[PDB]
Amino acid sequence: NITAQDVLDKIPSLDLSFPEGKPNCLLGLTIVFTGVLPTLERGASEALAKRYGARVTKSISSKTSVVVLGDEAGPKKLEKIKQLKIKAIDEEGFKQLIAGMPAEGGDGEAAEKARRKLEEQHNIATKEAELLVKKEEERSKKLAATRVSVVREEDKLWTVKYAPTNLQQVCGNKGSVMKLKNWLANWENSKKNSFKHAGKDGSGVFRAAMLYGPPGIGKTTAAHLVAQELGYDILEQNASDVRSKTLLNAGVKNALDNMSVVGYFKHNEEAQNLNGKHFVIIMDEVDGMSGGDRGGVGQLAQFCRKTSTPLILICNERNLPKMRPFDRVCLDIQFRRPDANSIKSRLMTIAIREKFKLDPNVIDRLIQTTRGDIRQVINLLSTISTTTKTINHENINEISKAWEKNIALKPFDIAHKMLDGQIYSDIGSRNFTLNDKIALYFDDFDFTPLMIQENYLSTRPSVLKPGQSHLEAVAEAANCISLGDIVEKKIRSSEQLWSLLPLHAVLSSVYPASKVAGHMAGRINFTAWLGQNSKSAKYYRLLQEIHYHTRLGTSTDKIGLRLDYLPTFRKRLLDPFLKQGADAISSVIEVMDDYYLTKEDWDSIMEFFVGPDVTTAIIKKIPATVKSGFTRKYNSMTHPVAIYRT
Amino acid sequence: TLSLQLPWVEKYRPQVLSDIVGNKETIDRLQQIAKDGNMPHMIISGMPGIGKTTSVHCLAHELLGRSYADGVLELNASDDRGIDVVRNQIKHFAQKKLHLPPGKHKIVILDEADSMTAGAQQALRRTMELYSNSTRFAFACNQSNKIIEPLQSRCAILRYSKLSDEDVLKRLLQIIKLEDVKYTNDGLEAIIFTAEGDMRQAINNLQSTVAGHGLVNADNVFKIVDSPHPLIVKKMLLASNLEDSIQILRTDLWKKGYSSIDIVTTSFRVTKNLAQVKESVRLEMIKEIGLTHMRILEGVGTYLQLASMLAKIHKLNN
DNA sequence: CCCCCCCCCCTTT
DNA sequence: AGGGGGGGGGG
DNA sequence: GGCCCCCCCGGC
DNA sequence: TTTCGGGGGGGCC
Ligand SMILES: Nc1ncnc2c1ncn2[C@@H]1O[C@H](COP(=O)(O)OP(=O)(O)OP(O)(O)=S)[C@@H](O)[C@H]1O
Ligand SMILES: Nc1ncnc2c1ncn2[C@@H]1O[C@H](COP(=O)(O)OP(=O)(O)OP(O)(O)=S)[C@@H](O)[C@H]1O
Ligand SMILES: [Mg+2]
Ligand SMILES: [Mg+2]
Repeated sequence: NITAQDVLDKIPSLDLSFPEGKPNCLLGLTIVFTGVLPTLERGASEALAKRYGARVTKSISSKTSVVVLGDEAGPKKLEKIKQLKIKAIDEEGFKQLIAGMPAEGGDGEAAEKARRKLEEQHNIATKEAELLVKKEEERSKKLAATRVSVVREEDKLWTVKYAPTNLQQVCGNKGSVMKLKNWLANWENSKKNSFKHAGKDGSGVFRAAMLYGPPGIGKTTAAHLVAQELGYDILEQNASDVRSKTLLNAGVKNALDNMSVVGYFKHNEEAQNLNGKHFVIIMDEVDGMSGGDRGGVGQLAQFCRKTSTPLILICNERNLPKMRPFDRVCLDIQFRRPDANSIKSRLMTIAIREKFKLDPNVIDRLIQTTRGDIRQVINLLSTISTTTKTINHENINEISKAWEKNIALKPFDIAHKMLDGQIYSDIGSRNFTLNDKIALYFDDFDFTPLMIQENYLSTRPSVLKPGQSHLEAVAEAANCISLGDIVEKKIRSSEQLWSLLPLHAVLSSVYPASKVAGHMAGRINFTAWLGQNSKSAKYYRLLQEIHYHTRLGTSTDKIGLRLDYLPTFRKRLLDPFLKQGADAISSVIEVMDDYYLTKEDWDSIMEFFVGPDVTTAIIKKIPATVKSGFTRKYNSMTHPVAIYRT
Repeated sequence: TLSLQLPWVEKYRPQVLSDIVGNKETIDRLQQIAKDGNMPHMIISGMPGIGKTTSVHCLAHELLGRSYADGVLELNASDDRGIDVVRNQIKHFAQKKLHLPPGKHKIVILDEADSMTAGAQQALRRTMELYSNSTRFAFACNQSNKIIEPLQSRCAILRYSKLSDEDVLKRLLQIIKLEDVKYTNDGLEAIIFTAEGDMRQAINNLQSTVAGHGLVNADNVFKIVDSPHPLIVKKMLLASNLEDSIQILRTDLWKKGYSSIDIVTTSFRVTKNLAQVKESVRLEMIKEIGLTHMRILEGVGTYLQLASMLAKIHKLNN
């Protein structure tokens, strides 16, 4: 009847309140939103697009159908649009488009394929609901039969009622679950080979597993289901148990190489169920091991390499320093946030069983509200369905705003957000306020100033005042950074003036960024001050050692020793080896004896010079025989000691 | 003379969910949950004097009836709530066996859960899951960010809003009707104005009036009550001329007994949230206020320093 | 087997 | 921001 | 039961 | 990283 391309052709094409349409009128058309729309905000425009089933893509691609363009569009957007020759429209164009598809279909293969996918999802949801009701019916029949000769199904949390029963019912992370199943299904072969026959997947060398991912993605569920499907008997320890070295070495340790009495007394009548007699250890919430569990992490790491039964560790965040001991002793399995297309049918099934209407078009939004948390979205559905019987586009905004998950940002994310020119503009400052910026700083107040100081010279600004240059803004930012450093020194003092922390937030992070806010010109780099400070401390300790090894013969301080004495000591200690060969040894030794210097002190002194006097290459170029003879001569004599019992 | 009267804040603390004003949607959800049952794990967040503890207590009471004394375990900041407590007492309570009506469960109330340490919150994780068929958890906090993400994932979020003037007026009028307190419209308006959405403060000021002077009018309220000094600081920092700002600072703050540190902190906070001034101007003002705050902290806290701060602020805002 | 979107996740003591 | 990785679509 | 020690925050 | 002071949680005894 009506093809989408014809309607698009009718609409005007740009060159380089709204009317109500019909259900799924934009279905099958991919729309990318760029720039600022005078009428609708980015969130409002995205909601209006998703109302009609349109798929919103964050990036422009050859498959894109239309791209609404307004004002303030980035150069990359225009470059991609021109390269891929993608049509663009205006606010009036979008208004006409949303009402120019009365047939909500009858278009190219894209719309038909989208409708087929929607029908397949509906059919899958219906089949799941049918199977669930059949299971309920058989359970009721068994209960009646038992009662003829305990927990009500309507009294359970929805997260327990609809918990996955098999590994095919788990949504998302299919690859990770498959990898875990393969690893646990070939554990016997690896054990028979002593965990040395590394397979193609590489999981044959690891006798332990480390599952990590964000909350509410199906990690504990996946581990338990994998253990159960293979017949293993599950032994579990959670954060509610004191997992310290003292009790860990007296508890679960014995089970690492012992059979299960439960398995033997429960699978005595079964056949081929070898795993029933074995153990599978599951350590849940390893990251939750606080001071109450002393030395537990090290003991778990030791067990990982000396365990005779499969061992699976579960944690939320794997990149903490505290989790370093598990660096290369377990097979790491990452569980990423499931996409909104993985749990869709599950949400239809829950809606059908619970007798409330959940429009599919608003499902995606909910996933962003909880940041891909299945437990949280199920809880949200259960709570909202209590009084609201319809979850549609007329109320999704309120629910999403009232259930937003506030996850503290990390150093890199904080730096990226705070060095963005949008938030510092009038409109951006109106939306993202100064209080929000101070809170973003407080999210990590120990690393935000360092990241800002590290990444405030590698951006192209977009907030430059009229007549100002990039260098002047950089200088102003540096001045405020110095002032913030002074304030920090005052905070960490003998007076503990922590009440000045908010002021520091404005002086160290917010103000300089506002002065150089723009677009990052390169990769965000981690602060380099910590490694440099550690190196400086090490070199200062070495300098102090040299100074107190030579104090008796020298008249100076450590600074004077470094700035003035050391070059002459180089001329007296390193130059001779380069001129007279091995014959220098004696002379050099004498000089060292004249100042109570050792070989370690020799290397430390040689490691101080910088610039044109770097001795690393020269020292490497010294003949090996000369150094060997020097060492032999040094170790073949008796030398004095400047300080006894250092 | 040695016998005390129960304050109105405790004498009229709502005992049924129908008497809690404000947050109509959440209260309706709680009422329907009580009518049906199957209470989930929940976290109630908000600001002081809004009815979070009242809501949780009313829900638990109406849910558990006569079994309140056996199915409710209440712990607050005045009780030890360390890792050992979570791992022993709460675990034993969750594992306890108790007979309750069909759709009722034991309730573990953790008031002011924000103060709880990370270890205890982590330990609660699997306990809330293994025994969810018999026990449910209700956290009440002021700052939701203090509760770890795994715990938030397991519960239902209930963020409370500040009571509007209409709801505060309704509850205040009910209290006046019950106590037969003579009042005037301006007095109630002043009480609401000082309340700032805090029902506890509103009731306390209403009792102080009547207890102090009798008939509730703006005159008596302002005689016993002081207009919030943040508004005075805002007026001082928004004056068109330096003379007016100095006059406000002297007459309304310095001569009233407010300390310099309080004044400078309030000025910082007010300048942070002045949406009618540009961000750059606010940042410069904050820099000046921080300089003055550091000077005051060093020990030099004088009227001259605050006057200099105002002069510099007016220099910037020109 | 090979390639192309679409997004996520990690840099980090 | 830049680079690596996982999964659906085309091929 | 009591010292003694180590680790971790600190604004609103 | 980091200059006191307070709190928790574990280890000797
Ligand atoms: N992939 C999933 N598919 C279906 N339901 C899920 C999924 N993930 C989580 N859920 C639901 O949320 C509940 C809890 O899932 P969990 O396995 O505990 O997630 P988790 O990642 O282990 O949570 P943490 O790490 O302890 S915060 C499940 O019983 C399910 O009801
Ligand atoms: N919605 C309300 N309706 C009627 N009275 C209220 C209401 N909210 C608070 N009050 C009154 O103020 C008193 C204290 O209320 P609370 O429930 O203790 O406030 P709260 O939010 O729990 O305090 P925080 O957050 O721990 S500082 C109640 O006894 C009531 O008398
Ligand atoms: Mg888990
Ligand atoms: Mg309270």
